[PDB]
Amino acid sequence: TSIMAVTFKDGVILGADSRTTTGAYIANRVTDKLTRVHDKIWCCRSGSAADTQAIADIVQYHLELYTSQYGTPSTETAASVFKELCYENKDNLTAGIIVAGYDDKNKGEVYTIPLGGSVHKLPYAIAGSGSTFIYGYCDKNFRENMSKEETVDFIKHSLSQAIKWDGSSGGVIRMVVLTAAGVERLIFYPDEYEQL
Amino acid sequence: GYDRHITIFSPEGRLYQVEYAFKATNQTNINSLAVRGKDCTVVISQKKVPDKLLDPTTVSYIFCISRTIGMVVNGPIPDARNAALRAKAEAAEFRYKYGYDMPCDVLAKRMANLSQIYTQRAYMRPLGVILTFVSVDEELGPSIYKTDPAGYYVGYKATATGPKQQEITTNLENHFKKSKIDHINEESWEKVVEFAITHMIDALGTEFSKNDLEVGVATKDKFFTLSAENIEERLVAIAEQ
Amino acid sequence: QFNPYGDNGGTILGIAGEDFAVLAGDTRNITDYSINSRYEPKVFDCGDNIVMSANGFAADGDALVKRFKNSVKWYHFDHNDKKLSINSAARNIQHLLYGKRFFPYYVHTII
Amino acid sequence: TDRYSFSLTTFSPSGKLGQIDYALTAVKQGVTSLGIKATNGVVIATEKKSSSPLAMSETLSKVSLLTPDIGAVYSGMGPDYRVLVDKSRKVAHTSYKRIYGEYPPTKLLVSEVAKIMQEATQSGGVRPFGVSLLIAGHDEFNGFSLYQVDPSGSYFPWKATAIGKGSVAAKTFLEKRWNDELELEDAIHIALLTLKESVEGEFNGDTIELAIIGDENPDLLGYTGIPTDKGPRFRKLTSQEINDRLEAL
Amino acid sequence: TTIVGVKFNNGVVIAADTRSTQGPIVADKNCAKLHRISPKIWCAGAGTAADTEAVTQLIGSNIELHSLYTSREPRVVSALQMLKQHLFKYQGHIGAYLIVAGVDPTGSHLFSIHAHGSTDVGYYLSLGSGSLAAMAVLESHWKQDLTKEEAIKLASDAIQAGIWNDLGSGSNVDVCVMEIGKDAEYLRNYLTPNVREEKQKSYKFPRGTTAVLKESIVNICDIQEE
Amino acid sequence: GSRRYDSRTTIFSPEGRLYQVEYALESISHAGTAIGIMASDGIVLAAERKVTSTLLEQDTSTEKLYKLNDKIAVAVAGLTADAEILINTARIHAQNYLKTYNEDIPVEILVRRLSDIKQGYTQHGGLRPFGVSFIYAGYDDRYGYQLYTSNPSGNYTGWKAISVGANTSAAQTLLQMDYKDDMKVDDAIELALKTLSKTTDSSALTYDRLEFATIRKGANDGEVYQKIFKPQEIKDILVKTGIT
Amino acid sequence: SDPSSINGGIVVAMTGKDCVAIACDLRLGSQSLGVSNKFEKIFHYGHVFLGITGLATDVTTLNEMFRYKTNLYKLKEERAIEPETFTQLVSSSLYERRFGPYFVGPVVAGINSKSGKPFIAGFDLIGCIDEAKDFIVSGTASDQLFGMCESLYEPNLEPEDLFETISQALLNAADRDALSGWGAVVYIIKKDEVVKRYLKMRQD
Amino acid sequence: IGTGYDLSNSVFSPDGRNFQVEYAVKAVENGTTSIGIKCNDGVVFAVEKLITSKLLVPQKNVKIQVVDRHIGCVYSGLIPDGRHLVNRGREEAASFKKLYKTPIPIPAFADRLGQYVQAHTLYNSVRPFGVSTIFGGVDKNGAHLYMLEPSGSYWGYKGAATGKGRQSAKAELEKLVDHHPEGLSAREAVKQAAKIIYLAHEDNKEKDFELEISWCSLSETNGLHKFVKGDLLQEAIDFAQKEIN
Amino acid sequence: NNYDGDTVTFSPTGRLFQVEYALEAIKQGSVTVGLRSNTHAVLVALKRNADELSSYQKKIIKCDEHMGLSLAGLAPDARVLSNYLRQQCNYSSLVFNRKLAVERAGHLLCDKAQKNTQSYGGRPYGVGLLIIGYDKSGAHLLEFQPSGNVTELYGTAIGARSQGAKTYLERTLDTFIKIDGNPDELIKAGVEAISQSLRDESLTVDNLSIAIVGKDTPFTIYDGEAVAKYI
Repeated sequence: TSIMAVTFKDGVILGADSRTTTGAYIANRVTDKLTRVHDKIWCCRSGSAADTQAIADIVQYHLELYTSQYGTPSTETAASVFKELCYENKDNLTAGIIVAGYDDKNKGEVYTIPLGGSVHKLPYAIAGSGSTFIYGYCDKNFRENMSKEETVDFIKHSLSQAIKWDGSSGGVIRMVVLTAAGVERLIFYPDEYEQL
Repeated sequence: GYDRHITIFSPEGRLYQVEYAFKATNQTNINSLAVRGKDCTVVISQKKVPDKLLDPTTVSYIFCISRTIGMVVNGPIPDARNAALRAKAEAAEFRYKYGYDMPCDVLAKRMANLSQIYTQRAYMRPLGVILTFVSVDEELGPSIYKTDPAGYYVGYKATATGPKQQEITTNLENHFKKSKIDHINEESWEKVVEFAITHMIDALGTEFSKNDLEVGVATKDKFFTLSAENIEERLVAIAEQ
Repeated sequence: QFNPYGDNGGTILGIAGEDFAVLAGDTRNITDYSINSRYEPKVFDCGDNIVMSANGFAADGDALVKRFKNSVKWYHFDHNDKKLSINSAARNIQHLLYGKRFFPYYVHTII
Repeated sequence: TDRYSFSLTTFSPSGKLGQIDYALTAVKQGVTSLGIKATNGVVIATEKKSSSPLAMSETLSKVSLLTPDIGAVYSGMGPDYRVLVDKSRKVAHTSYKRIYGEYPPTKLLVSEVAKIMQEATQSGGVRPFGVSLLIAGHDEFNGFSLYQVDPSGSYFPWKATAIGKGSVAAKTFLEKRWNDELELEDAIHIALLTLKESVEGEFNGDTIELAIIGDENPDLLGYTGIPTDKGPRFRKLTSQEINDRLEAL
Repeated sequence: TTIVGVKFNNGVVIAADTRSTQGPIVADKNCAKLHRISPKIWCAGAGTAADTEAVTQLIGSNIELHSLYTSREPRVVSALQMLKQHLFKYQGHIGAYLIVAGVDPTGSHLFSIHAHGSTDVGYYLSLGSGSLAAMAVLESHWKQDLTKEEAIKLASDAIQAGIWNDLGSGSNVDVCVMEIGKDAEYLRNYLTPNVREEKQKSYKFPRGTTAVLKESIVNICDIQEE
Repeated sequence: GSRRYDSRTTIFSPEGRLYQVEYALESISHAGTAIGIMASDGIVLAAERKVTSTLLEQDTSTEKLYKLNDKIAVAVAGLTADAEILINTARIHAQNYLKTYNEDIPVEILVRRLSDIKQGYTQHGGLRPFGVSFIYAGYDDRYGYQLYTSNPSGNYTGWKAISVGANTSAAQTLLQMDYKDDMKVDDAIELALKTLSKTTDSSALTYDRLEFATIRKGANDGEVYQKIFKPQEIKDILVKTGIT
Repeated sequence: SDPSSINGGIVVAMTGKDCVAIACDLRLGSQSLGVSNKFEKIFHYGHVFLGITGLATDVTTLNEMFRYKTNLYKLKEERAIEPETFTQLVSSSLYERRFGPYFVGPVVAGINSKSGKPFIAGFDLIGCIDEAKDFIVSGTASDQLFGMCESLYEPNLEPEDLFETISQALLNAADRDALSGWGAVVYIIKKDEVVKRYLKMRQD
Repeated sequence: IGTGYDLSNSVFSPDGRNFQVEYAVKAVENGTTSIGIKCNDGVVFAVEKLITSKLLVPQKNVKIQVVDRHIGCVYSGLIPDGRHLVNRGREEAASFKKLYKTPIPIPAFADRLGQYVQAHTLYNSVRPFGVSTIFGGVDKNGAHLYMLEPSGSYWGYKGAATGKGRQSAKAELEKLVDHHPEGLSAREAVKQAAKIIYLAHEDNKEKDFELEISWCSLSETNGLHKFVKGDLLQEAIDFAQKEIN
Repeated sequence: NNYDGDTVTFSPTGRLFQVEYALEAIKQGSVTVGLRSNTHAVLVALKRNADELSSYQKKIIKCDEHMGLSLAGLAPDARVLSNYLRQQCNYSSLVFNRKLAVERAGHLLCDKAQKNTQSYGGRPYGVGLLIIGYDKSGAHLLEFQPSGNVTELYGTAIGARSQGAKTYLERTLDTFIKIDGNPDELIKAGVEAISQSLRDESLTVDNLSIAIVGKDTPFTIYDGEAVAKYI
């Protein structure tokens, strides 16, 4: 399973596969790993499936209230919420979340949280378990500050490699684009990158 | 001996204490008028700024609860922040455990119970505030539910509050008696706000400025308050009336 | 996993004199084949003419020594600046040890 | 916080608890409500009233469903009715339905609601409930059955009864119109008619709420295909239906 | 245990087997396996037999509460989010794997929920031991936009794949078809395969064959008074 | 403050006497008669209802006879609401004793237990007492039939024939006068209706104000059967004793 | 070993037309040693019959548990509990102790007084209601019982055809099982009349 | 009718007023005067601190305590009780900073303390507060300033005062926004914070005082709450002496 | 009326009367005078016995090896606070390796007194302590009110007839601060000070109790023959 997020000039573009294997039998193959936790701050889930979803519901409860009392959260804020649930039940709740989002004041930001629960800011992130095959590809051909067209190909091309080398990554490539223009979903079916 | 000082029944079967809560929802002296459009719901309130030093932006009586449900408060501002706070906390809590956004119907019932529970324990003071909840439901259409210090609520075509509210209620009454329909007809929400301001200019016997108004509108799936610049624009459209 | 006790070595030798006492110990401080420090005491003064050394595993050594120097302080405070005997110091130390008997202390303590 | 842990329901010197009597006072201020138990149904009727005509009474429930066989109707305080309907629903499911797999008999649910009344005379810091309920219902073992729960905390089974501000007039009219055999169509014809000598405002189907616990419906059950289950015997009548039958008085 | 839940254009159809097992031995040739949270929220359950029946009965309880406290229809999500939350606390010590299906005012739905609190959404899901087999048939015949008369056949042949090839599955095939703003129809015992032959003889016995040591009559009645 | 508003229901008066206890017995005289007569073959329990009406169902009202367990029933005098709480506590307390010792609870034990709960509230917690008084009709193998009255204070004393509730004085003296120890249940029935005829607060002793129940040794197989009579059997026996 | 095979025990139950019958063995062992040939595993609350298999002590605990619950049912609602209503209470009591449960396997057998239908039901450890209108078998010779019972049984039997079938079914598994047998009691439950018939059978 | 309505505070008198809470306002009047000028840049607090005797130590005692690292809280009324309201928000802010990892907004803080002071008016087991606080600071939403009545009511402000000299302070701030219609920097506003305290020491001209001035400004201290001290302060004092002569 | 037996109720004159009554607990206690400089602080206390056979009541309580409190109120109430100061002194040493600051120790003290004046059934502590101590900021003398208000002073007094001591110190204020490195004189200026609070009570070797704290002296209490060179 491969999850990623990349920062670019107009904001941040998120990227996921859709295969969730358990064992040898693929339970679901159209999984939507890209979750809205506010309305301009979306996340990416990887790892132990029930334990990531449980946390996400609680983070959603935290941010819906945060909005209603104190004002709109930031990428920073949301990631922090996430960390402190993984950190304080860090023996039994096993979660890798990439919190990506578009602020109207600081633009796109990416945070990566691995399984211990430590935040780290990054200009693109990769976490998962199918992202150990594309580590060297993602760093060499990535550029900070790419225009829009470029970004969408960068994340496609990586996931295409992830699909190829990792059999726990597959199906549709889902991308959610977070920008000031708004919130736009793109979907790329297999022939469209298996062509390359 | 004592029964006007706690929350036990009097010989007459009445709760004098509960009766004082309805005479303590008028100390603000602010009038509000809330009407249901076709697809929109509008609430207009007075807003006063007593001094120079105070900033009007912060002075408010329209508090945003859900993201679709606002609440317009008459009566004292401590009991208003506490009532806002609980109502807001519940709204979040409902989303968490049933996975959709709260029906207004249910928050009106929910707060009715908590209101009641404060008249049902002796220590706990009940909250002297009339809350008017404005929404546009996705199953139940445009609605207004008004709670009051007893822990009663009922739905409304339209409603008014404040001390001078007798005058206002009658104006409202005439419009729907004459028409014979339960809601204002017009699809553009801009004009339901317009209708509303006129009915308040006639009822209270006054014209207004942008600072004397604070206007909240719930459309579908969102609640906002209009800025004071935008409110001047609503006031020009009454010369076109 | 976790392992909750180590050892930090060193040695003590308490010799009760006939009208004096001597309490010696090496100050070598180690962990595994590493020498942590050349010099770092394992004999602490507690005052009121009682010396104390807990040698063994360092982390307990520091805490049980520490909890003794408060039991000295509180004794002076509430029994009103009576002398604290070696004999009364001992009995007291036994409860400090025994208080934890299920996650126990790890030091041999000589006063 | 709390710092009350002593009752405020206390005996008077000549006997009788002062508080349970006062609470019963607040009930006879309220609306007039009646229930008539027939051989094939129970009909209940109450009158709906609002702050103002701009208040709707179609979004207010003065008749509630507790279980699909046992309904409620009140005279007394609106607020007290609200909480006491919800706590009954919660105890109907939690203290019998889970365990015994079916919904409680009418008697058995009545018995349970009577202990809630009791703990608001007893226990510190509380005052009694200020409603008298009729709880009409149907169970398989008592047939159709009518009870009247009061703030005292005692219940009495009835054949037909009235509570509210018109209670004394109502029961004198009900004495002469209860018959041994009453059909469900006849029962509705007495209950609207009694309530009509206790109305002085508007008389329309939008101001008179009527609900039957007649005989069963396999059309409000929501499914078909299990013949064990037979739907709601409770069936609240909309304003229009009640209105046809007002023109047929 | 083969349980399909197939979404279609105007609704959802969910069908299951009638076999309940206890170890390798077939407890019951016919038993219900489709249970009813709410009259518009059906569910079938796979995994551990007691914990299917009780967890349905229990979130069943709280939704019925909740639907009447809100004076509105009980939504598919309402059920889903309580199930989910409840199962996570015991950290996957309660063995249930339910296909949850239903219609509500805000459309047709179909969910699956694992014993911890993963939830997935397709337009066709299956859980059980039959899951594998069921799923194969669906992916060949299935398309987007199926009619009712289409849907039911797809549901039936799907469970029959389950019966032939899975051994935890057998006997009759139950269906429940739900369409939006029409009554939910329970067609228990829709399609019966494996109808039991006539036994070769009767194994009835004349009177007196077995030996009694003693007899008595023992009382089930209350004490009477003459 | 909260100290202000405290009633103080658990204090001694200057006389040495508990206000709430004296008042509890006072208010039980408003509530209907209850009579118990102990024969030497059973116990007759007969009680006159505190309210009657012409619209009221009089055929499933229970406000006087209630079964605590299989072989122990009460007659009730006080408010019924109060009695209902203690009645489910007694039913539990009995049913527990059977559970652990596999023998049905003695009458002595079950009656001292009820008195102790009642005593408790006047003793501690600042809570009103329950204004209830029970006459217990009950059987055990240990002394056969036992008749007992407990009061809201929480003390029990045995009786041969006793009355609590409305016109207490009138019923008790009359009972002493007609008492013999040679009565059997036929006779015991007759005297219990006859004493109620003298205390009656209405026109005549009518079926629709009576609850009536017995515990009989004439019942089959040498074992007590508790018979709570229907109003159609009360109406039959009311002709038998010749009152009507 | 097994917590439900350390004293053995079996219960068989069958329906007929207008009648049910239930039956248990009378063996209480402690492992290999036989202690008693006269311990019941059937009990009766009212006209319902609840046969309980599995670990020795939990048969007895559970009997006094339902003894408690049946008393409170009867007292409040003023009738003897029906078979169908009771089955739901047998399920819930097991499930309350979901973890570390009662290591039993009861059998509910009755004839409803409100409809006149034979009605039977079963339970495992955790308790899943097992509907039938055939027969339900439970215990440590249950693998044998499931085969044996099905083979003789013809759908619907007369009240005294039913005594010959359920008696043979019980005998033949019980003398091919080591922890079952050793004297047995068979009940025939008609509308209003229950006869308890002990059986002559192999003690060795 | 009846007797009372002042023995408890979860009574309501019939008029629609409270008691005790209505009486608690007189308690805040016994305090000293304390001002806040909300500047464009930040806020500038100042407080009259009485010097009774020369027995006390000058510039060693404070009514300006920091809450968080960027919020002055400065109070009048009954001083231990006012310090308990400051104590409470140090706890509150530290939890928020743990939970959400950002400096606690001023508008968030304003809600939080408000709920607590309201909270004591809803039981009879605790006493209503008999202090008013004037608090504000600089967070990232701009400079903000608040006054919180013991009633549990707070509002926006751009100038506040409380205590004995609240009549002269309220009026002299009216003059201060009407001198300057486009506003003034915090560096100048130190000098007015001194002037109107000295004018509100004519209500306390039986006493002598030491002046404490403090600021939180975006660009004079980088948004951080500090004390004004040294050479800048002695200049504020000189301006104020000339102004009252 | 009932505003005076309830610690939770105001008071139409804007007070609470209980804290006020509690402030009168200090007036009926005995007299003590504190004076401090930049290197040494001193407490000079007048102990007061009941009758001829009774002992004299200790009025300087050792709080630490560099901190001392002295009561002037009621003795039983002072025993709750003395522990509290000790507890927060050992916690500060234990956790943060810090000999607990004197000024911060006042601020803890406030909030313990406040929380019982807010609460019903509670009371303000009737004792009022003068608290000396030597930290890195030098010597300090705190006066603790029953109010929970703490103030920092060059020298003050509380007790009975306290006003006369405040006068002796208001005059002699500018003498003793410029005394530094001479504890002998600092002790001598307080003996004269507490002598103005007498009324033929005199000072003997059983009446006088002095305790000092230094930059070169720990906490010490002098009594018996050790205050007999300072009569």
